[PDB]
Parts: sequence; C-alpha cells; structure tokens
Amino acid sequence: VHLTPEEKSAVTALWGKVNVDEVGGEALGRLLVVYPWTQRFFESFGDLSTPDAVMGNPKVKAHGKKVLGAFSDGLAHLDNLKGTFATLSELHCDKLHVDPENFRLLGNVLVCVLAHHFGKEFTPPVQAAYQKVVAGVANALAHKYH
Amino acid sequence: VHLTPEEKSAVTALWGKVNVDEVGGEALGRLLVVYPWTQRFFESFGDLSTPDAVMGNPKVKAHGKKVLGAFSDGLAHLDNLKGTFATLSELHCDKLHVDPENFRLLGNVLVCVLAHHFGKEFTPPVQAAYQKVVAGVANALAHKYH
Amino acid sequence: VLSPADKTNVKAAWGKVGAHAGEYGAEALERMFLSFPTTKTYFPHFDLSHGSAQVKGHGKKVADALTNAVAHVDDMPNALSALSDLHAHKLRVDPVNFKLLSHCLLVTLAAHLPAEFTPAVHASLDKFLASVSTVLTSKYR
Amino acid sequence: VLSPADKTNVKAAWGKVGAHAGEYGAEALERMFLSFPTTKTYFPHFDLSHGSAQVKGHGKKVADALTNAVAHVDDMPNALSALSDLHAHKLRVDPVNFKLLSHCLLVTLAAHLPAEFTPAVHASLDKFLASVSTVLTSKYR
Ligand code: HEM
Ligand code: HEM
Ligand code: HEM
Ligand code: HEM
Repeated sequence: VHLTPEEKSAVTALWGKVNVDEVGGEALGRLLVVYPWTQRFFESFGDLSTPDAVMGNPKVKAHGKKVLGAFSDGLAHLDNLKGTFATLSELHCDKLHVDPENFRLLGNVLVCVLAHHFGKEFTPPVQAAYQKVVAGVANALAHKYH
Repeated sequence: VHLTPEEKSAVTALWGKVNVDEVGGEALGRLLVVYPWTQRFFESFGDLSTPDAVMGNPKVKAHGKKVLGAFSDGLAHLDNLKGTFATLSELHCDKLHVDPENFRLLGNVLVCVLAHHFGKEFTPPVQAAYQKVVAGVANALAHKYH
Repeated sequence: VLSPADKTNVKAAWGKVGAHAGEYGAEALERMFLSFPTTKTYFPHFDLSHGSAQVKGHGKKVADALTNAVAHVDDMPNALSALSDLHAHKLRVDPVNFKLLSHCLLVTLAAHLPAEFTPAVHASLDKFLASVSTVLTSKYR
Repeated sequence: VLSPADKTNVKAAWGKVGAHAGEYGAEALERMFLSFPTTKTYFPHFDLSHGSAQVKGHGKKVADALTNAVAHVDDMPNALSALSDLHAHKLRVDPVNFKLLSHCLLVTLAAHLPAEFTPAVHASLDKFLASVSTVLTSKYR
C-alpha cells in the first residue's frame, strides 16, 4: 500500500511461513463465530449453530482457503491492490451484495489469527505492517461498489 | 474525492450562497454542543457550559469563521486537497494534537447545517456530493499524521 | 441515557413531524442510498429508483417504528424488542449502517424543520437515534 | 450482554494472564501506537518510545482496571464509575479509539495465550472489551 521497503519485507517474510489452508479456514470460522451476523451469507453451508459446528464445517474451511488464496495472490501486487481486486470488487458488489464492512472485520480477525499462530514473531512493528495490508485489501475490494 | 463534473458544479453552485462567517460559527458551535467531548481543545475559550454559552461565544464564532475560511479555500482546489491542506495537517497533528475523527464529526455537522440553511435545495444528490467533499477534506487533514 | 430535557426535545420535534413521518422516512432512505452506496447491499430486492413504491413503503415502516419509540420513550427496549429480534436474527445488518441512517434522518429533519432544529434539539435527536440504534443492535451476539 | 459462558470464558482467560497483565497492558499500548498512530494524539505528554516507563506504568494501570472489571463482571457500571467519569469529563477520548485498544489487547492475548485463545474465548473477550468500552463512554453526553 504505502508500505516501507522494511514493512514490505516483514509482511513478505512472515507470509512465506503461512499455511494458507489452515489460516484461511480459521480466519473465516472465527469471523462467523465472533461476529455472528456475518453468517447471513453462508446459509447454504449448513450448521453454524456453534463454534464447534462452524470450525468443523468443511464448506467454511474450503471457503476460507479460497478467500486467503486470493488474499495471498494480492500480496504480490502490493503496488496495485486496486487493479488486482477490481473484478473481485465488482463481484462482491453486483453479485454477492456483501457490505464492505465485512472486509474490515475479516482483516482484523486475520490479524488475530496470525498473532495466535506466530506468537513472539508477530511483533508490534510486524502487526503495524499487516494492519496497513488488511486495510489496503479491504479498500481495494470496496473500490468498485456503487 | 471522486466528484463527477455535475457533482462539482452542484457543490460550487450552493457554496456560492453560503455566508462562511455565519455557517462557520454555526458548525463549530453545534459540534461542541452535539459532541461535548470535542470541547477538550477549547478550554481557553471560556464558558461552553450550555448551548447558548457555546453558540454565542465570540471566540467560538471567530474560530468557526477561521475553520470555514480554510475550508472554502479547499473548495477551489478540489483537485489537490492533500496539497492544499498539508501545512494545516502538520499543525493539527504536531502542535494541536487533534484526533482526526474530529474532522469527520465536523463534516457531518456541516452537512446538517447546510440542510438546515438550504432546506429543499439541499437535495439527496447535493448531499451525496457534499458527503464526498467533507470526507476528502477530513482525509486531506489527516494525511500528515504520524 | 436520555435526560428529561432530551425527552421533551424529541417529543417536541417528532411532534412537528406529525403526518410527514412517512415521507421523511422515505427521504432519509434515499439520501442514505445516494451518500452511502454500500447500504444498498441490504436491499438487493428493492427497486431503488427515484420514487420507488418499495422505498416509500419502507420509509413508512421505519417512520412508524421511530414514532413508536417516541411514544414509549421510557420503555424503548421493550417497545422495540420485536424489531431488535428481527434485525439480530434475520436481517443481520452490520452495526455501522445504523449510524449512516441516523445521520440521514438528522439531515432530513434539519431540511424540513428549520425552526425546531436548534442546537439543543439537534443534540437530543442525535442521542435519541443513537439509543434506538443501540436497542436494535443489542441482541446481535 | 455477557452470557454466563462469556463471563466464565473471560475469567478463565484473564485468570491465565496473571502476573503478566501489566506487561500485556504495556504491549497492547505499544501495538496501538504503532498500528493506529492517531491514538498518539491523546498522549502528547508521554515518551512513546519503546519501553518507556510512562507507557509501562500506563499499561499496568489499564491492566489493573481490566482485572477489576473481570472481578466485577456482574457490576461493571458500578465498578468502573470513576473511570467512566474521568474519561467522560476529563480525558474526553473519542469513542472510536476504544475499538482500537480493544483490538490490540485481543492481538496481545492471542500472541501470548495460544492454547487459551479459542474461537469461543475470542468471541467472549471481544464482547467483554466492547462492554467495558460502552461503560467507559456511557457518560459522554
Ligand atoms: C479478504 C477479503 C476477501 C477476499 C479476497 C475474497 C475473495 C473471494 C473469492 C476469490 C471468491 C470466489 C467466488 C468466485 O470467484 O465466484 C469469493 C466468494 C465469496 N465471498 Fe469473498 N472474499 C473476501 C471477503 C469476504 C467476506 C468477509 C465475506 C462475507 C463475510 C465474503 C463473502 C463471499 C461469498 C458469500 C462468496 C460466494 C461463495 C459461493 O459462491 O459459495 N467474502 N470471495
Ligand atoms: C474542516 C476542518 C478544519 C479546518 C479547515 C481547520 C482549520 C484551522 C485553522 C486555519 C486554524 C488556525 C491555524 C493557526 O493557528 O495557525 C485552526 C486552528 C485550530 N483548530 Fe482546526 N480546522 C478544522 C477542524 C478542526 C476541528 C474539528 C477541531 C477540534 C474539534 C480543530 C481544532 C483546532 C484548534 C484547537 C485550533 C487552535 C485554536 C487556537 O487556540 O488558536 N480544528 N484550524
Ligand atoms: C434506527 C433505524 C432503523 C429502524 C427504525 C428500522 C426499522 C425497520 C422496520 C420497521 C422494518 C420492517 C420490518 C417488518 O417487515 O415489519 C425494517 C426492515 C428492514 N430493515 Fe431496518 N431499521 C433501521 C435500520 C436499518 C438499517 C440501517 C438497515 C440497512 C442499511 C436496515 C435494513 C433493513 C432491511 C433490509 C429490512 C427488510 C426490508 C424488506 O425486505 O421489506 N434497517 N427495518
Ligand atoms: C480498554 C479501555 C480503557 C481502559 C480500561 C482505560 C483505563 C484507564 C486508566 C486505569 C487510566 C488511569 C487513571 C488514573 O491515572 O487513575 C486511564 C487514563 C488515560 N486513558 Fe484510558 N483506558 C481505556 C481506553 C483508553 C483509550 C482508547 C484511550 C486513548 C486512545 C485512553 C486514554 C487515556 C489517557 C490519555 C489517560 C491519561 C494518561 C496519563 O495522563 O497518565 N484510554 N485510562
């Protein structure tokens, strides 16, 4: 975004250690649990009645992997998140009707998951850089809303 | 900001009718009355104990005129707000220590003031243009924070 | 919390709304759709065209609910329970959107009640809409 | 509204914090200052440098108050009356900032209580910090 080369390196390097599969399933599940109203878009997923039911739902897990996948690919275009997510921005608006506020919530959940995972390694300065990223991605995804 | 030409004309047309002296005092006074926490910056202004004490305070009125004066200038450089507001942004941060959320509250108050003053003339679409404008200014004013 | 003063202010300004509540409700929606386009994501099933009967119909419903909250200013949590349930469990509108509608409701009132929209009334009305918003979002989690 | 499970969850989690609460208080502030630099506007009189005794000391103060709140999870409004006063009438921190510190505290807990930071506990702590926030900003106007 407006990431410092140093801030760019910190992001880049932590990410290389990330199991997208697991982090993605966990970020999305935590979202559905912490902010239950987000479940409004996943009725067709099934049983989201309990934390256990959400965290275990394979439809949730697989959606999480798809979302983090796309997120992952965006870290390669940190200089043009806007052009990288344009089509995804239109889809979310025009087809999915997802309020962009949701992008923000996930971002924050994502940050909690990384801290959870990396403990020590997820230092204040590393968090600062990730916060800039999540904000940047949320902004890019909301960009084509009208 | 993303102002269509027809949004820019609508902003400009209306602004032509505004008495910056008067709207300035009204907007600042109302801010201090609706969000009393904002009074934290004006303890040297004296009595702000009641709505009448605020609205009629010669210091609030004078300050209001100064703020809206700076804002009107911003309206002639809608193309380069960040540029226009840079030294003011630096000052608000480094000297005044004003949380930028204050800039968004003032923006909202200003929109109500314009609605109050223009009645029916402040149409849904004119409000939409002004919403873009106050957000752009708030953003410009917060750009130099660090 | 609403003070006695706030309560008088709200009953007074809402009193003036009278029979226009419906139209004002519809207008607040339109302003919200134009200024905060993201709010449109909750009405994919609506014709959001200018003078849509759906918007008109919806504006009345919202206005009727606010009128009901004013009528029960000392028991809002109970007067609005049903609506609180609906929003929490079915509609699931993100909380931030309430602040957007509130703001557009304030704009509409300002635009229509120049004489009553005093600083003091403005303050009371803001606190009021914040309280209604808090109630409607109280059962979210 | 904290459920019985929530209160339990919170008391468990905080239970584990123990002797480190002060350190976690300090670390959450540091995380806030770095991630949301606008929050620094309320601490112009502090040395915001890493490991500053002012930040350390303040972290302790915040942690202790959180502790006291967990202890009076049932009577928060009353246990934190003085703090609600201080913030409403003296400090006057804009309410948006409470969400930023809350988030940084969650992050801090996550990073240090891996086993204990389950999805359900995460949910409870969030609601808890929200409730604490609500109490601290309840007398603002
Ligand atoms: C990091 C931010 C996000 C990214 C990069 C992202 C990306 C994606 C991608 C790549 C798809 C695949 C669909 C397709 O290509 O047809 C998708 C679908 C979808 N996303 Fe997003 N998403 C994000 C956030 C969210 C959030 C926060 C929600 C709601 C809480 C959401 C709701 C959905 C839904 C409902 C679908 C459709 C899934 C289906 O067809 O079953 N997304 N998203
Ligand atoms: C549209 C947004 C604003 C603009 C364009 C603006 C502009 C100005 C200007 C031109 C000055 C005088 C600069 C100087 O002393 O050299 C000033 C001072 C000041 N502004 Fe801002 N301002 C804005 C919003 C705010 C808000 C919302 C607050 C607080 C809630 C605020 C707090 C102050 C304070 C405390 C001073 C110094 C007053 C004194 O003691 O002389 N400003 N502003
Ligand atoms: C204080 C503010 C609000 C009030 C008083 C209010 C009140 C109502 C009422 C009375 C209804 C109709 C329920 C029925 O059919 O009996 C309703 C439905 C609805 N509201 Fe809320 N609401 C508020 C805020 C919001 C916000 C901010 C949004 C989203 C931006 C929203 C989205 C909806 C939707 C999507 C429906 C269903 C409409 C339909 O399909 O007919 N509401 N609301
Ligand atoms: C989790 C919610 C919070 C709690 C429990 C909390 C608690 C406290 C406590 C215990 C004190 C010290 C009171 C004393 O000195 O006796 C304090 C002071 C203070 N707080 Fe709050 N606080 C919270 C949120 C915030 C936020 C979000 C900000 C601003 C971003 C803030 C700004 C301040 C400031 C500036 C002081 C005075 C510092 C000094 O001058 O020493 N607080 N707070």
